[PDB]
Amino acid sequence: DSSPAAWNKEDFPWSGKVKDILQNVFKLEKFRPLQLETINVTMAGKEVFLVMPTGGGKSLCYQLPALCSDGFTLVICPLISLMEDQLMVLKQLGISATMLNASSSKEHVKWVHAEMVNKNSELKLIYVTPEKIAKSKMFMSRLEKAYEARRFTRIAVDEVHCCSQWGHDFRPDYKALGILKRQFPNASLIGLTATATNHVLTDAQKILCIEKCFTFTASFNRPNLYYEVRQKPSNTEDFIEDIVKLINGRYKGQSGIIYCFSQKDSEQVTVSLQNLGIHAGAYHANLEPEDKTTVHRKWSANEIQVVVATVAFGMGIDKPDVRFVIHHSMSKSMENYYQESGRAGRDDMKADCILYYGFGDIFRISSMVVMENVGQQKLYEMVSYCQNISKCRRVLMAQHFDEVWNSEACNKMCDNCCKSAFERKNITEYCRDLIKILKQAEELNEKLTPLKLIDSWMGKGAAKLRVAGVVAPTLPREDLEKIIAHFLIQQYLKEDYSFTAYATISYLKIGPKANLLNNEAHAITMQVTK
Amino acid sequence: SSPAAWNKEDFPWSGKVKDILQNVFKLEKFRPLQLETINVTMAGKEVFLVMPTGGGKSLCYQLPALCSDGFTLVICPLISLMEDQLMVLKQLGISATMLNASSSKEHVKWVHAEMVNKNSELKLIYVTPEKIAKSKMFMSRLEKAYEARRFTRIAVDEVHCCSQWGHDFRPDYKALGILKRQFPNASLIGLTATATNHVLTDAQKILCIEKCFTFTASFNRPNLYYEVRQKPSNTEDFIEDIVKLINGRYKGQSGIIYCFSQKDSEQVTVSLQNLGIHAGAYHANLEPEDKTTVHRKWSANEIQVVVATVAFGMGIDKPDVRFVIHHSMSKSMENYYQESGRAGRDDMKADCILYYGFGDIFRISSMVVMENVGQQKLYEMVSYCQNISKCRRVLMAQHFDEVWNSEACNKMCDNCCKGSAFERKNITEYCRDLIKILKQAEELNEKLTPLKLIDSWMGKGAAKLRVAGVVAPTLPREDLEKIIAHFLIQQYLKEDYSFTAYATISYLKIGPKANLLNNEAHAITMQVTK
DNA sequence: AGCGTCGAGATCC
DNA sequence: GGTATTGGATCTCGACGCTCTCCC
DNA sequence: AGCGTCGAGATCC
DNA sequence: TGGATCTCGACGCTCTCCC
Ligand SMILES: [Zn+2]
Ligand SMILES: [Zn+2]
Repeated sequence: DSSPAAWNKEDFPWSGKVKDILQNVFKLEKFRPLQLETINVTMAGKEVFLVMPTGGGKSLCYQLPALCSDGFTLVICPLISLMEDQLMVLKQLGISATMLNASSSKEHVKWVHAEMVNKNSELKLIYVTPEKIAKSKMFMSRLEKAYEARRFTRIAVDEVHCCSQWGHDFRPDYKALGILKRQFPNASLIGLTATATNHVLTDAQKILCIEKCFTFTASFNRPNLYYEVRQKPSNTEDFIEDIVKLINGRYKGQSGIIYCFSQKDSEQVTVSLQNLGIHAGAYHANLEPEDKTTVHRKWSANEIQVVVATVAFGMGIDKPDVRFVIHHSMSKSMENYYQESGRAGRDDMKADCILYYGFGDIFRISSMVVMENVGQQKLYEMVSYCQNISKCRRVLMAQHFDEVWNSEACNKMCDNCCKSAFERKNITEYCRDLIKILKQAEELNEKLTPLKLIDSWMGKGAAKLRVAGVVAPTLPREDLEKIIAHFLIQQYLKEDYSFTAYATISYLKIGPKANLLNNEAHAITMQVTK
Repeated sequence: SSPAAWNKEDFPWSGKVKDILQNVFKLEKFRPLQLETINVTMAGKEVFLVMPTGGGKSLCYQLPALCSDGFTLVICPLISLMEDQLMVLKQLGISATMLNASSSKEHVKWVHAEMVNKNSELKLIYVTPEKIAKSKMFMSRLEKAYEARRFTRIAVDEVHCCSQWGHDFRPDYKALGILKRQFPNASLIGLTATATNHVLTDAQKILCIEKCFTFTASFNRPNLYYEVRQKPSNTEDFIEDIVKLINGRYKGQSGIIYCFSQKDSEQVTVSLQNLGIHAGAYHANLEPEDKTTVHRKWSANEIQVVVATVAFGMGIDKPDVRFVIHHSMSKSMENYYQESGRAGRDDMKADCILYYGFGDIFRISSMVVMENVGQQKLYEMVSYCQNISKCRRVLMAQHFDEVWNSEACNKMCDNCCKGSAFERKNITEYCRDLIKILKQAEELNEKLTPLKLIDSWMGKGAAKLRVAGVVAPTLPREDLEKIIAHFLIQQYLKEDYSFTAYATISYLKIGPKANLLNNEAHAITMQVTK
């Protein structure tokens, strides 16, 4: 509401008590960013929404005031697994916490009810799913009794973004949760989310029936992470060898994740690494749940060095010693790449995030996201991040997050910052040639895939598609691909999707801004290295 | 920028429209806004039509299908609505088909073959939004048909399903934008019975349309007679009033009695049957065969009265429903309008009679405690009930935000039929007495139900709950209940919900505006007759 | 656990 | 010398059945 | 319609 | 004057994840 900075203090009456617990129960010397501000706000009896990247320590901001308080804290969690994660951490720490779920043993629930009402119960955190609030009259009655007895005074709503349709995940159950603030007004409410917008947070505030809400957003920045973008090799076996050279080289004996675009990609990459002596395991949704759990367990135990995964991997990733995250293919958006890379270096020590940029991955992902209304837009933002050879990776991420950034805050931690040595290349004539090829194709009633267009540029492919006088520059194929990608994201070329029986395919067509080429003073410049 | 401009028949298609209408559909005239929507659609321009159920929505997209060359794609969330449209269209002889989740595989090949076929007589294809989202084959066949200029019309039923804030929310609808992106030259019509400004803007966003005509039909149904009656305290007396209605003015006429709860429907059905009425109970807990049998007996007029919860309402096309009686008030104005509007679909005169009971307020209030706006729409319904002067159509118009003329009702509601003859009564001292009773209860640590409050007011009930000097006025119990209801919806008294093992119950407590009584000049007035 | 209902048992006139 | 209901209403208590509520 | 191996098919030696 | 491996072309099931 006003500012998080006002709360980054320890002159509050409980502030000493906050600190005993921080160092004593939780055994942490210092507070992670925005943890102290959120905890102080909660202890002041003030509803707070905390947006914080996964692995930044969200759970602490509601777990610590629970031992600072008197009775128990009610946490609403959408999935049973997240509740199990928190419960495991808490049992290890020694805090008494319990969980109620849809099909829990009948007598576990009777015990939970008795503990809720109990006058001197040691139970400190109760985790429930949203239907326990929505549909269980007994649990609501016990919550009301506990509240009247001043043993229930804190509410934590995990995945608050689930209130809004505009959030990635939406749970209908969530539209009940407002009853909490209505039934227990003296209980302070905290909403926790990794990803949220102003619209999503305002929606959640509407659903939760909250009048005034502090809104604290943590920085995207992870200072220990080194961000790099490399050329994706044309040869798949050459790419696998480069990966093995990295793993046996910099990352010998170090755990890591390789993110892959497709399930077949994950399986093939895992097979290739296994045949080259790397202990790697594939993870994707089509795997059996037992197989998934086995792979996760072996990786966490370090029996498996590398987990080759799609976006399916992401269940409770708490591994702190992930030294490298490699993207075999680019993610579909800046959000996804940020979340996937951020699984590295949770221990706050140095870790590397290495991304492989390939021309064809753009169109794999574009055909893929054709159903998402903004899928092409976020994909093209990812593409622009990949195309950049001058700007700092942290600066681009900050633009993406609408976050205030300092140019010199990257501080040697990305590949562009460690290399001016670049120059500008005029590529207008390449655009005119490509448009000529496209026009020849459309007169012959031919649709051109990016491969057909680039081949016609290079003089290969079907002869009829070739244009007289069009000679490609003497550049590596990747340079021609980068030029075409720039024309695409700059809208001189556009994607035209076609739906066929087994697949969705991308064609390239004349873009909106191509008419600008009618004027010869028109110029198009791309940065290259010199 | 307004439909009246489109209320013409000088367009080139206007001849084809009217011939086809009178010939294929055998209807001489159009209901309001049908030709206008048809003209805008026929002008190849996406239009959103908000029109009440039973007003003839399906025709506005079915008629231009036969005016055009190839076929129209209709998007329908539920299979049942699709069956309804298919039976009407088959009876007329128009070839329309439906593809659904579990359709025969050979039905799918026949549908695909018809889609590609060049001279197919198929005019309307009904599919669910997942058919678009997940079927690569259906999209390929749609693209082939579209390129052949045989697929040029899209109808999206229940566009309000795009928004979470809509009455019904479907996640599948967020794929539907692909249609406009893949088939921009295909005209889109969106159909909905219920929508707000928020919902239409959300749906327009989701469907990726940046330009939309918006035609909203009037709520008004001139043939319907709207009445509100006092719900008798005695259940057997209430059943007698109903039998007097049914055997009297509605002898041999079909009708619906809407009930709050499923056993209420059951009790009322038993009572009507034992008194010689052919009545049938309808609620969600019935077996599907029972539902269809009851619907069939009612449609054949073998069952005169259908005693139903809100479950009845599926595809109600019975045109000769002469009376709809509300045994209990609906939970909202929206619901009461939809439930009453099933009467007089034949456009002949019909009656909507509502029975208002003090205890129904709290029955419904406890039921909707989980709905974030449930109490608010219930209280709006209550205010409609409390009114004894204003025209019912005016109250509905306020709910619908529709411009209305007071005298357009034309003797067609109970309040309009009594004509001033009303006056204002100052009831402030009653509020002070009730607040004293409430203060004594909260100091004695006692919770008061509305019945307990009325008993203390009347000098009955527990002696300890009574306040010295508080004597209730010599009025019928209904009048004290109405005074308390006025205090409640005016928020001088408030509901306090308590959750117990078997039920959620309402207490009455001092409301937010009670501090206003501190001014001694403060007055609270309720309208009465002289 | 709690509301709403209804006799028994007091008190009075 | 002492005086106030083989009754007739009335509080005024305390036990004692339901509770389970729409819609997908 | 599309990418990639793999036959078919040449002319030349 | 026969058949070489090296260019095409063909059309197959396609190659897209999980929220
Ligand atoms: Zn940098
Ligand atoms: Zn009227």
